[PDB]
Amino acid sequence: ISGKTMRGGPRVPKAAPYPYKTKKYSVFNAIFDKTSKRFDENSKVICVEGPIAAGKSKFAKELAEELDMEYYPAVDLDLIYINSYGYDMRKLDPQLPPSCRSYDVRNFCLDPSHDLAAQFQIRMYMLRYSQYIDALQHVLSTGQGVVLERSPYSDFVFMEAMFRQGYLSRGARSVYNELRQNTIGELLKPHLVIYLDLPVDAVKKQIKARNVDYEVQSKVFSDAYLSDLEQLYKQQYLKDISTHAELLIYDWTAGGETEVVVEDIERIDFNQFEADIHNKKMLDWRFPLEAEWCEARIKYCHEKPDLMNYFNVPRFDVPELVRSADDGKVWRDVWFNAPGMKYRPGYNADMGDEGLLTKTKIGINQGI
Amino acid sequence: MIQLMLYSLIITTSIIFLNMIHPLALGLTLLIQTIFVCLLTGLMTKSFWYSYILFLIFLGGMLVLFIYVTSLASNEMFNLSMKLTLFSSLILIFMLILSFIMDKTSSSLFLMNNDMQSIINMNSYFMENSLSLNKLYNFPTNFITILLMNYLLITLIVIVKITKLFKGPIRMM
Amino acid sequence: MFNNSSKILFITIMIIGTLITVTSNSWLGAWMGLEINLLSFIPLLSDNNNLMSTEASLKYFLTQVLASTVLLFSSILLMLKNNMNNEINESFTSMIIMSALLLKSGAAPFHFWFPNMMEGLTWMNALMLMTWQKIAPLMLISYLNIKYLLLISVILSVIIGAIGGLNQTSLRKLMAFSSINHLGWMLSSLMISESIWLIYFFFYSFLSFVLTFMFNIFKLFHLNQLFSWFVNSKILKFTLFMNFLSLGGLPPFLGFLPKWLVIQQLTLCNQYFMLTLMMMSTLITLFFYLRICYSAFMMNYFENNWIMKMNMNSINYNMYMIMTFFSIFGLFLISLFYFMF
Amino acid sequence: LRSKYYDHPDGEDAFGKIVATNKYAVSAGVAWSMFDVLTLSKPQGYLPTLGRFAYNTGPLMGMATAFTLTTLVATNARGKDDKINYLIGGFAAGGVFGAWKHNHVAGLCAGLFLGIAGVIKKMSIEQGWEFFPNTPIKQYGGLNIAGNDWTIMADPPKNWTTEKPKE
Amino acid sequence: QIRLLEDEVRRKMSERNDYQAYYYRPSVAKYHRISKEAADELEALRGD
Amino acid sequence: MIMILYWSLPMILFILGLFCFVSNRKHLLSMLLSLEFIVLMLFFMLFIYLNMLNYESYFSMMFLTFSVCEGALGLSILVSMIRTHGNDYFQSFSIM
Amino acid sequence: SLLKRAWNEIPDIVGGSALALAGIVMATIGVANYYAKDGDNRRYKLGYVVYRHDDPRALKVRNDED
Amino acid sequence: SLTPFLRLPLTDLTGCLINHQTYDKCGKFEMKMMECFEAYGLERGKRECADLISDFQECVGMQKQLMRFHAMRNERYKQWLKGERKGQEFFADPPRVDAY
Amino acid sequence: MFSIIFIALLILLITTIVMFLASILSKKALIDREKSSPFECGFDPKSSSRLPFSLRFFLITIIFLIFDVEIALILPMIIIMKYSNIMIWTITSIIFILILLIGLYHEWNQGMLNWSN
Amino acid sequence: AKKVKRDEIEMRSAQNVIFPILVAERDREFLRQLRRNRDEEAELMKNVP
Ligand SMILES: Nc1nc2c(ncn2[C@H]2C[C@H](O)[C@@H](COP(=O)(O)OP(=O)(O)OP(=O)(O)O)O2)c(=O)[nH]1
Repeated sequence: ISGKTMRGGPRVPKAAPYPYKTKKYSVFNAIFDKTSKRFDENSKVICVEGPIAAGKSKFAKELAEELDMEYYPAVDLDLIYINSYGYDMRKLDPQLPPSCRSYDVRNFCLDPSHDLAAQFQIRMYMLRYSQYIDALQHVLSTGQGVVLERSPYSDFVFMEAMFRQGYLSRGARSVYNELRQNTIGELLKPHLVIYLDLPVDAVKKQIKARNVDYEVQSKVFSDAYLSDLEQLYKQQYLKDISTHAELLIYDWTAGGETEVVVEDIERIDFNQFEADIHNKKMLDWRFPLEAEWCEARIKYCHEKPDLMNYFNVPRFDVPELVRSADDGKVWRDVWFNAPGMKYRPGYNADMGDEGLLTKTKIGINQGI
Repeated sequence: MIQLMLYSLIITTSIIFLNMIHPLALGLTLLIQTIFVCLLTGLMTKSFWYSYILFLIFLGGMLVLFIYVTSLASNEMFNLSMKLTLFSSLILIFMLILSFIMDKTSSSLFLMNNDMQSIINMNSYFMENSLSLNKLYNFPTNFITILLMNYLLITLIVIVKITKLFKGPIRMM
Repeated sequence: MFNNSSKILFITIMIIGTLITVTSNSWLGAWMGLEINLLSFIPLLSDNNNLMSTEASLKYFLTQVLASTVLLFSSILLMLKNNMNNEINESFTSMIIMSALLLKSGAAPFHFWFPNMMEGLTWMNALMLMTWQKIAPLMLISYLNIKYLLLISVILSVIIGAIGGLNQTSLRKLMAFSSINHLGWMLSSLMISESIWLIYFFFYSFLSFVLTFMFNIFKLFHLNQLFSWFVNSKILKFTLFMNFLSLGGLPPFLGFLPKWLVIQQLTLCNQYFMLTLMMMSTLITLFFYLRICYSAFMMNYFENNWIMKMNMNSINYNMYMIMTFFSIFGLFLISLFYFMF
Repeated sequence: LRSKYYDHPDGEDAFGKIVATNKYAVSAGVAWSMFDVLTLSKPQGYLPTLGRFAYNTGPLMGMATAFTLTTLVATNARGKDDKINYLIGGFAAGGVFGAWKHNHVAGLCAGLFLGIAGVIKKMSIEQGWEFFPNTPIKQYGGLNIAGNDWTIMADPPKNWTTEKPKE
Repeated sequence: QIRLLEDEVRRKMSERNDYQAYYYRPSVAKYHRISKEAADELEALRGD
Repeated sequence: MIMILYWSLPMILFILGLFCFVSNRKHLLSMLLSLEFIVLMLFFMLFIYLNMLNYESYFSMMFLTFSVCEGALGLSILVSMIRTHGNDYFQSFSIM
Repeated sequence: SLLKRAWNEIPDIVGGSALALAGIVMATIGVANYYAKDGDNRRYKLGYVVYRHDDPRALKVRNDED
Repeated sequence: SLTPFLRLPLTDLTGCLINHQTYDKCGKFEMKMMECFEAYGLERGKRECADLISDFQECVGMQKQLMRFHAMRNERYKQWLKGERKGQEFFADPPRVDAY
Repeated sequence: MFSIIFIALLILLITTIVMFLASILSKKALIDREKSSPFECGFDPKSSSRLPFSLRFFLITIIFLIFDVEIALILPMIIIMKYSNIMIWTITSIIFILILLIGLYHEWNQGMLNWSN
Repeated sequence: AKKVKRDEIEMRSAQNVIFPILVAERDREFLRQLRRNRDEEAELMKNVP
C-alpha cells in the first residue's frame, strides 16, 4: 500500500521474520512468539489475474518490487514432473502405460480432447491450492505481503470454460466441484485483486506475439474458448470476490505502466471497511484477539498437511479419472524407482547426498 | 399446621408444572415453588440462612432465563385447561382437608429445629449460623472451597470460549 | 490441545476432574468430580465451524446432566437409609446408582446417545470420549456389587455393540459401536477383578489411541476414503491396517493379550456361559473390522489418480509408527509384564 | 404367586411351574415391548399402544406355557424325566412361534433353536453346575494394595491395638 | 502341585478376605480422626 | 414406614422433575426450565440428609455452586446452538 | 510510562488497589501480631468452661487483669 | 465409607467432606464402628461389625425409634376408634415446656 | 417466619382490595376497538412485541449468574471469623477475593465485558 | 469496638451464672417426665402381642 516513495525507502519490518521454512510453529511455539506484532500496512495479499497471455508475470514482478511484496511465480506442471534433484519425470513415460502417460499444457493445446484433460485441470487446482497456502505462511510469519498471479479461487473458470467446449464430461465437472467445495472454504480470501481486461481480439493477437510453438500451432485458443473465459471471469469470479476483496480493472497494465498502478493502489483505503465488524469486505482477515491470529497462523504453518489431505474425495463412477489397478502397479514401479524418487528428498544417496548414517532431519511442511 | 399445607402446595404446583408448555408458564410455576421449598427447608433447620441463599441464587437464574425466553421463545401460547384447574383445585382442597384431620404430631419431621434441641446443648447458644458454616473455611475442608474457586473461574473461561462474543449478537433467526 | 492455550487448560482440568472422582472416599465427593469433568469436555467438544459439532455438544450435555442428577438422587437416598457410603447388602437403591453410571458411560441399554453423538466429533475428540471419559464411570461401578444388572449390560453390550456396527460406513460412528463392545468386556472384567480391568482398559485405550491417529493423521471419515487413500508402498498401507486385527484380538498380535487375560480369569471364576455369548459376539465385531481391511489386504486397487503424494504430520506419524510397531509385535513382551501374576 | 420352576421334581406342581415360566415370559415381553413402542413401531393413540404390548407379550406367554405343559406332559407319559423331554418341550414353543409369525419354517427351525436350548438347561440341572454362579474369586487389589498409598496428610495417632488387651 | 495349591489358597483368601494381599479393601479411618482433631482445635479457639 | 412419612414426598417430586426433562416440548429452553426444577428438589432431599447431621449444612453451598455452573454451561451451549442453527427447536436438529 | 496511563485512564483501580494493597499489609501485621500474643488462648470463653486443676489446659489459663 | 482404589494425594482434598465428628450425638458411635472397619478391612468388616453398624445406624438414621413412636400413636388411635378410649382422656398430661 | 407469613398474606389482601375498589370506583364507559389498541405514538404498529428481541449483553448475563454464586461464599465470612483459625480464614478469604479480581480484570482486558459490537 | 465488646462480655458473663441454675432445674424435671412416659407406655400397650 505504501510504496517505496511513500515510505521513502525499503520496508522496515516491525520484528524479525519467523524462520517459517525451517522451524515449525505449533501451539507451544505460539506462547512465546505472537503474530500480530509483525503486521504492517503492507501485510496483505494481492492476486494479479487476467486472461491468457496478458503479461501478468511481468506486471506482477514489477508491482511486487515497488510494494516490497513477495512475488510467487505461477504454478506449472514442471512442479510435478521435475523432482528436487532436477530429473525430468517425463522421460520415463515410454515405459508407463498409456493412461499414466505424462500430460502437460503442451499436450492440452495439442490433444485437448484426451481423457487426461480432466486430470490435468484438477492438478492445476491442487497446485494453486498448495502454493496459495504457502503464500499465507509467508504473510503470517514474516508480515510481508505477497503477490500471486492466479489464486485457486479463479481456477474453476478454466475448468468451466473447458467444459463448455466439451473437452470435459459431466462427471469430470461433478468431481471438480466436490473437490473445490471440499477444500476452498479453508483459505483466506485475498485483500486485493487486480484484473487486466484485454479484449478478446487483443489476446488472440497477443498470443501469436509470444510465438510459443505449441500455442500457435494449437486449435484450443479459439474465439469461442477465449470468449468463454472472459464471460466467466467477469460474471462469476470477479462479481463474487469483490464482495470480500478490493477490485481494480485495467485494460492491460502489462502493456501499460505499473508506477501509475501502484499509485492507484495506494489511493485505495483498507481501513474504512474495518469499522463495522460484520462487514463482508475483508471479513476473513478480521481477528479480534491475539489468539485468533495465532490460530490462523498455526492452521497454515502447522496444519497444511491436513489442508492437502482434503483432496481425498472417493469418486469412481467417473471412468476418466479412475486409474486401473494393473496400471497402478506398473506406474508405481517406474515412478518411484526413478533417480531421486527412491526416498524422500535429501536422502537419495545415488543422487549424491552424503552423511545419511548421521543424518536424521526432515524438512517441515515437506513431503512424506 | 402450615407444614402440611406446604406439603400440599408443593405437590399441587408440581402437578401443574408437569403440564406447562409455555416457557413463561413454566417459569411462573417454578418461581412460586422456589418460594415454598425455600420456606419449607428453613422449618427443619436451625436457621433460615440457607433459604435466603437459595432464594437469592435462584432469582439470579430466574431473570437470566427470561432474558433468553424473551429472545428465543417470545411468540408462544397459553391454554387454560379446565381439566387441570378442576383437578388441582379438587385435590388441593382434598389435601387441605386431610391436614386438618391429620395426627400432625406424627407428620412433623424428626429433624431437630433449634428449639427442638435440648437446653443443655451448650453449642446451641452461639450465633445462629456460627458452627454450621464454620468448617467451610477451616482446615482441611477449606481447600474444597478453594477448588470451587478455580472451578468457578475456570468456568468463567469456558463461557467466553463457548460463546464467541465477537461473531455477533443472538437472534432467533 | 490442538489450537490455543485455552485448549491446554480444559485438558488438564479434565484430568483433575477424573482424579477427584476416583480418589473420593464418599459418593458426594465422587459426584463433584463428575461435574468438574463435565464442563472440561464440552468446550473441547463444541466448535461453531460445524453445524454437527454443536449438536454433539448438546446430546452429551443433556445425557450427562441427567446421569449426574439421577446419580446424586440415589446417593442421597442410599445414605438416607443406611447412613453409610456403603450398603451392607445390595438392594434396589444400589441398582439405581448402577443404572446412572452405565448411562454415564453409554453401556448397552442406555448407549443410544453415544453413537448418535459421534457424527460431529473430530477424531481427537472421539479419543477423549472413547477412552478417558469411560474411566470415572466404570471405576465407580467397581464399588457396587450387583450381579444381574451388571450382567445384563454385558450381554446386551456385546450384542448391540456388534450388530449395530455392521450397518455403518462412517468410521467415527463405526468405532462407537466397536467401543461399545469393548465396553462390554470391561464390565465383564469388572465383576471379577479390577487389575484385569486396569490392564484390559490400558490395552483397549492403546489400540484405540492408535486407530484414532491413523484416521486423524490422514483425515479419513468414510469407508470409501480408505480405498481412495493413497500410499507410496502398498506394503506400508497393508501393514498399517494390520492393527485392526489386533483390535479384533487375534493372538498373533498384541491386541489379543488383553482378551486373553480376561478369559483366563473369567474361566477361573466359572463364568463359562458369559464367555460363550461374549467371545461368540466378538466375531461379528471382528467382521466389520475386516470390511476395513478390504482396502489393504487386497493390494492393487482402482484409485483416483490426481494424487501422487502423501502429505502427513511428522510428530503424530512419528508417534503413530512407534505405537503401531508394538501393536503387531507386542506379544513377545508379555514376558516382561509382571502385572498379571 | 412367587413360584420357582425347579422347586419340585420335573413331573410335579403344574400350577407352580406355569406361574414360574409365565413370569419370565411377561417380563421379557414388556422389556422388549417398551423399545418396540417407542423406538421402532411408534404407534399413535392410547389403544393401539396396548396392541404392541399384547402382540409382543401375548404369544411369548403362549410359548412358556406350551413348554411347561409339553415338558410336564412328556415327563409323565414317558415315565422318566430325561433330556428328550425338554427337547420335546422346545418344539412346542417353536410351533407357537410359527403360528405367531404365520410362517411354517420359522416355527419349525426356531423349535430346534429352542429345543437344544432346553436340553442344555436340563444338562445343568442334572449334572450340578450353574450358568451364572456367584464368583468364587473376587479380587479387590493388586499384590501391594495395602502398601501403595500416596496421601500427604499426616495420619494422627491410632486408637486400636493389635496386641492382646491389657486390664 | 504349586498351581493347584496356589489356586486353592487364593480361594480361601477370597472366601473370608482375611489377608492384606489381593482380596482386602483398605478401609481408612484416617480422615475422620483428622476431622475430630480439627474439631478439637476449633473448640479451644471459641471465645472472645 | 419412615421413608414413606418423611422421604416419599421429595422423591415423588423428583421423578416428576425427570418426566418434565423428557417430555416433548418444542423449545430447548423447556429442558433448561425443568433442569433447575430438578436441582431445586435435589437440594430439598440433600438438605434433609445434611440435617440428620447436627452441623454439616455447609455442604449446601458446594452443591449450589455446581448447580449454577451446569445451568450456566447449559445456557452457553444454547447460545452456541443459536449461532449455528438459528433456532433452538428440538425438531430442527438432525435426528441422529 | 505505565503508571501514568492507568492513573489517567482508570484512576479508581489505582486508588482502589492502593487501599487493597493496604489490606494485605496490615492484614500481615495483625495476623503475625495475633500469634505474637498467643491469641488462640482467649481470656473469655464462649460457654461454661471448667477445667480440672491437673488438666494440661489448666496450666495455660491466660492470666489478665480485667 | 467408600475406599478409593487410587488413593493419590487428591483423596486428602475431599476425604473430610461429610462426617459426624463435629459435635454430634453419634461421634463416638461412629468412631468405634469405622475403626473396626479399619482393623478388619472393608469386606471382612461388614461381617464383624454387626453391633457397631446397627448401633450407629440406630443413632443417626433413628428408624428404630421413630418406628417405635408410630406404634404408640397408632395404638393410641386404634384404641379410641374402637371405643376403648374416651374423648376426655385421650392424651396423657403434656410434659413441661422447660424440659428435654 | 409464621408471623411474617401471616402479615405477608394480610398485606396482599389489603393491596388486592385497593384495585378491587378501583375497578368499581372507576368510571365505566363502552370499550372501543381503538381505545384498547396498543400505544405506539398514535400510528398503528408494524411489529408485534412478541418478535425475537435481539440481545447484546448475553455474555454479561451469564457472568451475572456466576458472580452471584460466589456471593454465597463471601457472605458467611463475618459469621465465622470469631470461631475459625485465623491463618486459614485469612489466607482463604484473600485468595478468594484475588481470584475474583483476577477473573474480572482478565475478562475486562480481553474485552468480554464490552457489549457485542 | 472496645465498648461493644465490653458490653457483650458483661452480657455473656451473666449467662454463666444463670446457665448452671437452669440445668439443675431441667434435670430434676427431665427425669420425672421419663418415669411418666415409661408408665404411660406400659398402660397404653398392655395387650400388644
Ligand atoms: N487448461 C488450463 N490451462 C491454463 C490454466 N492456467 C493457465 N493455463 C494455460 C493456458 C495457456 O495455454 C497458458 C497461458 O499461460 P499464462 O496465461 O499463465 O501466461 P504466463 O503466466 O506464462 O505469462 P503472462 O501471462 O504473459 O504474464 O497456460 C488452467 O487453469 N487450466
